Amino acid sequence: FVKKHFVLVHTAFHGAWCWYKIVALMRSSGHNVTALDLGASGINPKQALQIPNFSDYLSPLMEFMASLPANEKIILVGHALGGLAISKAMETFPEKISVAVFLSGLMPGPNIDATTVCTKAGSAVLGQLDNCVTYENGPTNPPTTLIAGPKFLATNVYHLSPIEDLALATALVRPLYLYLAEDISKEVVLSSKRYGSVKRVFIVATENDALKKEFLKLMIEKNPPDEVKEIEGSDHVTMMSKPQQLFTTLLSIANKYK
Amino acid sequence: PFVKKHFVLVHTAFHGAWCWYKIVALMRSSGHNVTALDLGASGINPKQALQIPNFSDYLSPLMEFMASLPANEKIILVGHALGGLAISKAMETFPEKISVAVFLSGLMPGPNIDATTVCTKAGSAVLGQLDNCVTYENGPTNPPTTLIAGPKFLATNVYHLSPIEDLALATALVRPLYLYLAEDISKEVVLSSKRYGSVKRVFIVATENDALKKEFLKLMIEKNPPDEVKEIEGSDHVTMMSKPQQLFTTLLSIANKYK
Ligand SMILES: CCCCCCCCC[C@H](O)CC(=O)OC
Ligand SMILES: CCCCCCCCCC(=O)O
Repeated sequence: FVKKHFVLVHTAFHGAWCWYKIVALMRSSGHNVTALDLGASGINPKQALQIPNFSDYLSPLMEFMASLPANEKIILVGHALGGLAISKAMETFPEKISVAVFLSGLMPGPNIDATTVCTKAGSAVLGQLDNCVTYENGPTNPPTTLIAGPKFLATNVYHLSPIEDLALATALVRPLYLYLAEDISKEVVLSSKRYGSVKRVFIVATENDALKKEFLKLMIEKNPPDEVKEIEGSDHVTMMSKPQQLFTTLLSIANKYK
Repeated sequence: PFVKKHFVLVHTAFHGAWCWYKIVALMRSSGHNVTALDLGASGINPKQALQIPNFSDYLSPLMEFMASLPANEKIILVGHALGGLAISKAMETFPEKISVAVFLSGLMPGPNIDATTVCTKAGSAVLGQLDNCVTYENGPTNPPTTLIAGPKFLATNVYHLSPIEDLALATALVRPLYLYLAEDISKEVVLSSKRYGSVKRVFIVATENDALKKEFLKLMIEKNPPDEVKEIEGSDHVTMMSKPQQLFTTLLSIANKYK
């Protein structure tokens, strides 16, 4: 038994809270775990309008990474949109990361742009079901924030999870600032010397959405990781629908890339 | 003979609407209406504790909700621990809108045992306990400003009979509580027999509560008698975590009895 430090980074609308099943399994197995709230997520004190720059969204992860002595290595796990956060962390602090894990994560590289993966990810959320946008920059400006609706969550995100986790999410999801493509492209710049030197595992976890699976496959083709793993029977929130399986998989990954 | 009901759930200190998630799912699945509220600077409420030094602002999300309720709609109002103060004020202001009020290990002040007596006693069971700590944002010459629940205190006194994942959830979500002045609470929560006292009232005891001692709960029940006292065995302080199904069936029963 070697004690390891997992750092968990959530997706859009979510927070540290969404990892609670995983955090519990990690803590009782004796491992260190940090689940972070990104900007204006979970109980982070910022509101979405206060973090209109993508660097502001990422700062809780970047501050945490900065506070790490270089000898204290981590397994860095990014879920969906959280892939962009972990990619930035990989570029800035490549030495501190044993292995980065992309859980159906946006995984841009040199051959597939950060703005490319974003526009595609956004198309599957913007205008879907009961999702709605706000216009705090006024009616003649692009929409400012996106709010995940309860039907969208039930149908597209939590559709294989226990009903109580849907209720939990409905009480906790927060708006996402609609970051500009230009902002993101400038912020998430990746090089093969820094980002590319970090060991990288992709976990494919999706069901009943073959187009989403194709998007994940495309990112894997354009930016080949060191290893691809699969979890069956997962909805969009694998930490909710397949917690034991995700835990086992992360431990296996951690043990392989010490 | 299904009758659709409206449950309104009010959390305790440090918590938010999120703590009721198991109960919310059970209620929504059976077709009942349920609102789980965040009080000021709780859960995902946008205020920070320091921004809300007045107890009125802590309570405002409930009071605004109560005011916006449609004509002739009655609610089952459920308050957990500190949430008891909030529902008591709601009972005094809008007695007509409440079918029955449920105090779940709740602070239950009355005309004979006022809000400040109850608060001072509650404070002693939380302040200084294990790894709980206070902040001094107004400097050392002023009273402490906020109270922060510690992970050890949560594990030992609050979540000890709950699934370990619920403790993990809590530690990622608990927020500071502003240390509201006794004088402020006294002015905000004043209860009369013809208003507060006219609302049907049930107290639910958690048998293994290690946050609020039974001697204090016995004092409140005697000096401010409810219409009924119910019991959930093997429950820690957070009944909605440790005994969710039992709490649910009890709430339905209460709702059916006083409808
Ligand atoms: C004087 C005003 C300060 C209010 C004192 C806090 C009382 C908290 C009541 C419970 O004993 C603690 C709890 O609910 O567990 C999370
Ligand atoms: C143009 C920037 C795109 C912002 C929208 C990102 C939504 C991603 C949601 C998700 O992957 O769970």
